[PDB]
Amino acid sequence: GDRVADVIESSIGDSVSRALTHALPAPTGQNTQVSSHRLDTGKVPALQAAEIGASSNASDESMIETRCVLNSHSTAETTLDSFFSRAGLVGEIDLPLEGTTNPNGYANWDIDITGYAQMRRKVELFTYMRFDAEFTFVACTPTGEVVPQLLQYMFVPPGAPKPDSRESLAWQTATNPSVFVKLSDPPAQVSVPFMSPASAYQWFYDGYPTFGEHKQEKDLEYGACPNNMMGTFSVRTVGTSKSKYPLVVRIYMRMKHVRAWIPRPMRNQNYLFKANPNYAGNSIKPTGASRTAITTL
Amino acid sequence: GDRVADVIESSIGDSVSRALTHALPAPTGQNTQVSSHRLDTGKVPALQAA
Amino acid sequence: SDRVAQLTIGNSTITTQEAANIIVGYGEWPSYCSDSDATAVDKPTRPDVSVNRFYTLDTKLWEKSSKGWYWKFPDVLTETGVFGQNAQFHYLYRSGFCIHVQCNASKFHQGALLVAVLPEYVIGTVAGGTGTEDTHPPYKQTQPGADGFELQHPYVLDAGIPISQLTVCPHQWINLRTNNCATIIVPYINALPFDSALNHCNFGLLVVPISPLDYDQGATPVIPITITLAPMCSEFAGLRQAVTQ
Amino acid sequence: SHENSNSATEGSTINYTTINYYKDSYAATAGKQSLKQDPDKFANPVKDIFTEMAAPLK
Amino acid sequence: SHENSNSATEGSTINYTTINYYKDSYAATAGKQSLKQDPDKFANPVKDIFTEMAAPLK
Amino acid sequence: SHENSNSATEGSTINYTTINYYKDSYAATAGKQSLKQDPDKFANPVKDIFTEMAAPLK
Ligand SMILES: CCO/N=C/c1ccc(OCC[C@@H](C)CCN2CCN(c3ccnc(N)c3)C2=O)cc1
Ligand code: NA
Repeated sequence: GDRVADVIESSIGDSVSRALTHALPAPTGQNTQVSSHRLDTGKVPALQAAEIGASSNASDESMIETRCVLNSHSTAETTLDSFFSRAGLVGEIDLPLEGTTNPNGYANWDIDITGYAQMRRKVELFTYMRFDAEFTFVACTPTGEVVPQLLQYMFVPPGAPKPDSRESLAWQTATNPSVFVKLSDPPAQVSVPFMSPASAYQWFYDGYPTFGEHKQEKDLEYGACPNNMMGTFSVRTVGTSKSKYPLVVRIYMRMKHVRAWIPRPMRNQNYLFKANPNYAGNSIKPTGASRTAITTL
Repeated sequence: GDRVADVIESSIGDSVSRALTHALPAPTGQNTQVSSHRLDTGKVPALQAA
Repeated sequence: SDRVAQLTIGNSTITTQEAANIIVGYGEWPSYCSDSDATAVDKPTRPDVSVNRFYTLDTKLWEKSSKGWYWKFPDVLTETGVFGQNAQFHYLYRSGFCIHVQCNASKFHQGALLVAVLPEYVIGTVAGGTGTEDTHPPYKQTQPGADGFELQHPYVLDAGIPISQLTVCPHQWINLRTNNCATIIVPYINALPFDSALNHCNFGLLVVPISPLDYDQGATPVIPITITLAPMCSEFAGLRQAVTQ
Repeated sequence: SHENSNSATEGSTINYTTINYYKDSYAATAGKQSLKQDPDKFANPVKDIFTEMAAPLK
Repeated sequence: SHENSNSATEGSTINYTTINYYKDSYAATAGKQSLKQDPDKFANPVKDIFTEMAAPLK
Repeated sequence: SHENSNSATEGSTINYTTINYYKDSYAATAGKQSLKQDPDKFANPVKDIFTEMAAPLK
């Protein structure tokens, strides 16, 4: 029971986050209303105080004399799904015959889509994103030729044994999901759910994954969030003897059922590494084009 | 006939010149009313902005 | 009547006679974690007044050549007062913040600071200049504590992103001819209901001059910028011994 | 279809119109999203809202 | 089908009978068009219409 | 579908929601199973059940 007044009247424990704004339906661009000449004192729409942190509330109607315009231009193509649900390249896996990389007929790719700038720059517009995804695998030789070869793709979640060879016992794939397909077949394609332990994936994590002294040698772990590490994608040619052909597997991703939070400035310096935002300090370039004078086009 | 909104709602053609003032009968000089001491804040008749 | 303001929380009161309203980040107020968003089962502790109060942590000097600074939250407070102690004794922490950046001058000085809050402010390095070296920022740069840290390349916010777009984040400007402070209220921002006040910095506070400070010889040249901040709705769970990192 | 509710948007403030042939809803199409918008959350997150006609600082 | 209205003929004076399996209507078949005609627009755009029996210039 | 009842789970204490295109039900999909559980069968198969608060041996 409670009796002292400050306890009865406190707000400690209020889980209802009060919201100063609410969404409205806006299937089309706003219309324009007729406006006429205004010659007033006291009324001043053109004057703002940008210091406040809000954007101007001035509209066409109050700055010039406007006609009526019934605007039926749609706002549909700028939704998150419209913008992101377009498959882009996010991974490439080589399975050469003669080589330095994966000459043993198998390969393990850590699921990380930050190795390609087009896709990466789009997702990094937001801090947190939650989505399902459709993955498509396009395979052929390095000339784009289609050969009669059978492949096996297997998803190895964190903790499952990563194959260490084309004949690894792990390919028995009794619980991991595997896909068997020919290069002659169309590109394999599957749906992937939102698998993070968190409520959303996050493209930026300003922190460390563990406790302790964060000395020089461990600084590569700054920004590492296991909540974003979904596992390994393993591929092999299905056989006990080496394949007769050199292969390449391109990985495409199409997000769907997207939600995103906290917009942020968009990358304006070339990307260097997957794991961080490092930029080349001797080549800091302006965000865009320049000119000779401010008084000349 | 008219149909576009800006035409229907325009004031083009208003021949009634709006007047901010009107005349009053004033056959004699104005009278003077009794007044007393006023010691107020906010009220300032003596100050103008020519 | 929007230029004047009083902020009272805990045993602390702030006044200002040249304010520019108040910004409530992403349009929502701080709140305690609900029973359905929560996952941890221990009953939390909500110290209230002893930790949700204003702490004045640091003062920087604004000079005609200053490049700008940043601080990390909740890092700036992990070693201060009762808030710091709870942050150290507990694994889980969550709270919001009321940030009040102060900077006053005279009607003859000029300059404008951009005060902004950027969630998950990951810092990058110049990569050995040539960009061929995968160097990483040291702990003192990612979590600078109360003293903050000075930006090396403000134009790209030391992270390869344009400061020109920083206004997409909750902000206010301190433009000397107009106001002498910025006030921003920030709710808890994360993909989890609670997290470590030690290993994770939810957002960074950036104070960057965009229009350089200027004044004529003879005017007071020492123009401080002071940082005061208050935790709001602080909650802690997962009790054990105190740990500093 | 009596399927599982395993989509990334189950319990969203925007309803979708999708197609699916599997028992797991995340396998469904992207469909159409709801056209609601809230610019103010970013363009005008002020505590005390100020009118257009008025002087923002009075 | 509750799809988008993105066909080149959305809001036409001739209704079509089409088939489609996608959320975008322009993906639909050509179908059948309405058999309305208006030759006069080209063959007889005169202000003051003249009868057949009469002498066109009187 | 009026098929044969030849599934391994015909007459189970858990009902399934499956798809099938053949006259034999075992050809059907795995579908969804019922989410009933009975831990006690293994974790607490005691004759005379003892409360939490009490002392298990009195
Ligand atoms: C036969 C079986 O076929 N299986 C296919 C298959 C396909 C995909 C798959 O998992 C896809 C995971 C992606 C949807 C999200 C990847 N994400 C999340 C955020 N993240 C980040 C965040 C921060 N920094 C970095 N560097 C990266 C990142 O890279 C699992 C299995
Ligand atoms: Na953490």
